[PDB]
Amino acid sequence: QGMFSHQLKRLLQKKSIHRYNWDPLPMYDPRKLVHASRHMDVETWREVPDPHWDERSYLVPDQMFYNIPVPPEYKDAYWWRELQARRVQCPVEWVSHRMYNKGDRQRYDFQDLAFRKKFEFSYEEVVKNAKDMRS
Amino acid sequence: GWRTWEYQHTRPDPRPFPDPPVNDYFGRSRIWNPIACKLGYVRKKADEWGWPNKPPPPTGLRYSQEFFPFFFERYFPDAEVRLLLDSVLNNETKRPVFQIPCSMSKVELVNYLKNIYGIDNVVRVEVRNRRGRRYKNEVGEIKMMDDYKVAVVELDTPVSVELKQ
Amino acid sequence: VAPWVPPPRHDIKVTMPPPPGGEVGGRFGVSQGYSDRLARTPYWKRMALSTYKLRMMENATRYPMSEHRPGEYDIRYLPTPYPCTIRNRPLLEVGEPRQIPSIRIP
Amino acid sequence: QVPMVEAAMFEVEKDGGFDNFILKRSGPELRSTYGERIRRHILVRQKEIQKNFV
Amino acid sequence: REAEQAVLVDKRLEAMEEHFVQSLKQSYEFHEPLRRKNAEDMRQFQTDV
Amino acid sequence: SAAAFYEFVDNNFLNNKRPPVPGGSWTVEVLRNKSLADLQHIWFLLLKERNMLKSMKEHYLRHQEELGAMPAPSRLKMIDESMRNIKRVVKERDEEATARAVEIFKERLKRGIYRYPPGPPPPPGAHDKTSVVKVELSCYVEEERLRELFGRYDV
Amino acid sequence: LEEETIRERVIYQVVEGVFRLSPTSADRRELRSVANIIDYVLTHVRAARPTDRERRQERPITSAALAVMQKCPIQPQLGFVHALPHDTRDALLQEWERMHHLDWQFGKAVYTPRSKENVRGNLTWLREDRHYDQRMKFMQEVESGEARAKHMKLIAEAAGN
Amino acid sequence: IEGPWEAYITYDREDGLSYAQSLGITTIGVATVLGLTEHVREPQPYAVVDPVYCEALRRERAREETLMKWPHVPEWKYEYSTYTRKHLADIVQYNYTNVVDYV
Amino acid sequence: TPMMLNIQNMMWWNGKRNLYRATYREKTWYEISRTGAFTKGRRPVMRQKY
Amino acid sequence: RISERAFMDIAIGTKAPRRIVFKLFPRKCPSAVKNFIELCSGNVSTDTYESGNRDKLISESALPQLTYKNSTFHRVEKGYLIQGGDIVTGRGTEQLSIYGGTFSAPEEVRASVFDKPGLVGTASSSPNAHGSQFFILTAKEANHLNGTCICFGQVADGLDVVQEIEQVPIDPSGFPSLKVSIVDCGVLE
Amino acid sequence: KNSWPEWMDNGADGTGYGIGLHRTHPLSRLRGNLKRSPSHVPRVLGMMIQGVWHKSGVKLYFRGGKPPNPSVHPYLTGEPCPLYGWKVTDESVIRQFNMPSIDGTNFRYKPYVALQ
Repeated sequence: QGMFSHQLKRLLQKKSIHRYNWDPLPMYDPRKLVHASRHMDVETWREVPDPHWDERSYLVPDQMFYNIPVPPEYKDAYWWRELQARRVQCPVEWVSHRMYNKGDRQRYDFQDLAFRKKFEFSYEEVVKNAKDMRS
Repeated sequence: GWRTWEYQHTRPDPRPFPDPPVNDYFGRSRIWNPIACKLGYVRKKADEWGWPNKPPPPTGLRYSQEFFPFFFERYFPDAEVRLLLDSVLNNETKRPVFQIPCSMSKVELVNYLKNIYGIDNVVRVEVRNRRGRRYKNEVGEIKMMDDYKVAVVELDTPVSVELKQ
Repeated sequence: VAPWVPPPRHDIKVTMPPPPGGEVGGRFGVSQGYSDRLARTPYWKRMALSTYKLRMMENATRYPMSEHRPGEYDIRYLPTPYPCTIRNRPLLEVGEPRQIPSIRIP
Repeated sequence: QVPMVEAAMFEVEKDGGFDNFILKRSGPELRSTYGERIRRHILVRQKEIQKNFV
Repeated sequence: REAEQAVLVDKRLEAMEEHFVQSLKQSYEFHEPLRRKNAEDMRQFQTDV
Repeated sequence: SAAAFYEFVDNNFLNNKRPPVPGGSWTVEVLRNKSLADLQHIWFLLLKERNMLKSMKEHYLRHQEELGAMPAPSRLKMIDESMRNIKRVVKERDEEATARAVEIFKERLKRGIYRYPPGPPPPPGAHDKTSVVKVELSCYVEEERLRELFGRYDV
Repeated sequence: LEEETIRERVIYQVVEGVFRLSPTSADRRELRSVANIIDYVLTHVRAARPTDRERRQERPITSAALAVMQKCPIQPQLGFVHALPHDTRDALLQEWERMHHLDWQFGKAVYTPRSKENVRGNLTWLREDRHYDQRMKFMQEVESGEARAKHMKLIAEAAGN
Repeated sequence: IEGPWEAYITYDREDGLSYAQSLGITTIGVATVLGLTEHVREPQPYAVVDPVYCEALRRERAREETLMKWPHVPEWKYEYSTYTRKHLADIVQYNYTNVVDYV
Repeated sequence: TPMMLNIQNMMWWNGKRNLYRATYREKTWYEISRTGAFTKGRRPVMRQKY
Repeated sequence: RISERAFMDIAIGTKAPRRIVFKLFPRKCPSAVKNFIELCSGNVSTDTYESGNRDKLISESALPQLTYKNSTFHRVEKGYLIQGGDIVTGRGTEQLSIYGGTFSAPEEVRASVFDKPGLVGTASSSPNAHGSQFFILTAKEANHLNGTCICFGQVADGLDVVQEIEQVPIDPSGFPSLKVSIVDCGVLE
Repeated sequence: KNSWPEWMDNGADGTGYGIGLHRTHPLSRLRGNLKRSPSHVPRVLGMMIQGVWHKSGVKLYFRGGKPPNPSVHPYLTGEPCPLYGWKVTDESVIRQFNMPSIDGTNFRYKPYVALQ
């Protein structure tokens, strides 16, 4: 009944900043794996640079690190993180209008829950192409 | 079940309908909403480094004292220290009174006075925050000045002002 | 937030788009694959990079079977983009009682 | 030891080994955290086998 | 502009380089033990051989 | 000090004379030509003026019924405009310097001069042990064919 | 729980005369038990034992052996230890699990490095052995020069086609 | 047109050019080699391959991308206009002052 | 189970949705059901006329 | 300026300390040369006194000392170069200087150029940052370092010693197999 | 457990000296207890509304009518210590308003600009 509660109702009704934090991988560390499957030059006791290893490197995503190269042998333990990185990075309920309306059902890529719009010719380019084809 | 096929696929407004987050209260006991919304972050980014048009500054520059907000707050300080005229207009008082932003501390105020107005004879300062004065215009709109902090300073020697009648 | 968005799983083609994500990866639900790189690349540039022989090679599609999962119909032709369940049906039917003898193995 | 199904046991017998079954099954195809843990252990052990042979 | 621009650029570059070297320090602190373990394992492999 | 405290007061107010309007205010067209030290000095002058004006405004609000309304109210607006223009000029210079520093930093990064712990890094060529052969082909071929033709028969 | 009176003398007559150690105040306070004293002696002698670094320093590798090992066509790929899972749990819970059979019950397994391993029935060993055999055949072909001739023939027929 | 393509082959050893020259690849089944040469590459510093340096660069890039992307706010939506549409009485009440009448 | 109980859980009806369904459905059940547009009953299949 | 040369006696393991000589260039690198000369001198006239030390309760000896002596060559290569001079630690993780931090000299950095073998310069993690850590480079080309570090001097006598230090093996940890320590450092006019 | 020190929750002394909400400068090495996360909003909101009822019979950080605004509090600069009082640690937090040195053009300048 007090002004404190009167304010609190709407103050708590307020929304809060949201961020999609990927689940960590305490047991599996791509940063630690970076050194896996590497030869060691003994004259300096240091990892030997390996262009073949770099080419084979499977790039695991991460929010703190833009990429993490891991040898393709152990990539199978990061499948869930790959889906999390590929998805829309927000609750679907916030973008489900794309699924609901027909135009976006054809104009958006819904693979792995992504909601990134596909390429779409502008009206000027559409008219140019039609006129070039004479139709 | 019910006859759901008869209804258009829209969302009924919930009962009760939630009130807007905007704090319509402007009294003494007004509080600051601790909840942070993404609009605040967006506005801060846009103000700091013109997001999204301009590329983001590097993390080192952002976290260093050379980042524009900190650099400006240091070199070109923006702090208003008002003086209660009636306190010293014609009354000789050993303890004048100032109004300062709530951010400033007693030490910060002392440094401000020492390095700007050259008031180096400060003994002590009593600080008390106050809500911005509330008033209603002719239409009744509840306006409210910004909150301030009354700082009662003490000086070694009395100071006064003279106003010719 | 994803600072780096992984590209399509199997996008070796220079002109044709990648297969549907479920065919190669592990997430189904879409029958048409997409690649932003290919979509944004101008048609003239893609044709320049490709050659008629290469174009025909990359156009050749195995139908109705799948190229990546041998011995299974591709999901892009099924009534739903999910894989056919006839071959990978569960071991025991809903009403089938468990009567499996002591099988012997080599 | 790991919880499994009769179909899983039959598929292991088909593949001719628990390690072979795990390696053949991919991440998304093998929906088991226990499966992933044993897969990592098996891969590390296989690399150890190769190192010992070298 | 030349003098003031140069001074500001120098200070900002100083700050950026300091932060980058601190980041390198953190990454090295994490990674060096892994390389040490690899080298120790290589030497143990030689001894076992 | 008495003068320091009068610094918070307008002399014409004490003398009972009407405070004349100041006229114009600082503009970006002049602040750009002004130097950083001059910018700081004028900023502090404007800060002092704003403090005095705010004190007078508070006094007039407190004694509104008797004193009335504060004369020459446009001084606050002019001081705010001058401060905003100074901040605009400073921000322009700061962002120019930031862009220059960022491009220099990127150029440094591409060379990889930095290293921890402190010390020069190894020479570029020591770690690299690969070669790149450019082949001019009259007609397009496939990378698989090129690899099978150019593979190292001893590998 | 050995009494202090008999303890003092037993420790003085055995540890000093046999092992020549010197426990501290808290060490002696915790040494009430025969098990505790024997464990302390075992730990101290284990620490006194020569270290792996010291052993390697006194018996380093020789240039000829290093050259032969480098010339060997096969070299190992280390870093596999970095891939096994790292569980962050309670120490007492982990001790309970390892002591009981839980250490293997649910996707768990202990790692112990091995120098020599059993080959009978080891599919990994058999496949790597066949890989090495075919590598040796390839090396023999290269030495005989058959690989060079085959590559030349392939290039010639590709050019002709 | 069938313009002259350029193929870059990266040999893991330093004998790539000599090996290519020794190979008698005068022509391919349908294509003919117009020349073999060594691609001049700017000497790559050890930083490009150092895992520490690479991780630091990737972390900086990740921070840049996060700052540039998150939080995500749409560039426009009809809800903006719907919420910002106020009535004349509300406008007057919100932003009326005695200055208008005095002026 | 809600589907077993025949509970009408729809986002536009009560703001709920069953957790065992798929968030995205490429073609609705009616589109799947219509077979004449999916099989070769009478519809032509190759529009190109060379 | 008067003390234009510096020398150090460095031993490997338990071998006889070998002598080296440095020729400095105060004109081109004033701050770096001054710092190096002060470090080599390592003069501490404040001798231990029980009563005063107890009264102040300040362990000046515990505080790190700006003396090259007792330091080590934490990092060393075979043909590229070697590093050393880390006084606070023998690992090279962090550096200290008489000025009280990481001094900077943009003019010196810009003027620096490495086109000679068997020279010395300041080892740092960034151009502006600098410290007591020095590096002696034997390679004849260091153009990738020319604009990074500062050449505050050159080696005049200690070439065989540097070559032997480079030839010293490297342990699996990374540090030299034999602790290449500093026995004493002195100046000369 | 918690990122901020203990004295911000239970004072260093027996009088609950340091308990309250403390806002820390973004460049300050110190850490405060002013968090805006969904998990932390309840406790900070409770402190703002009704303060902390210390077991000494006295309330800390709120014992009146006007609630404090932790978003405008002066930046935290140190920590308590029963010997001296408040030991200042992060001195850079404190702002000193150092004016530029006097000069000819400086003293010739005036806050306003004349009109042509």
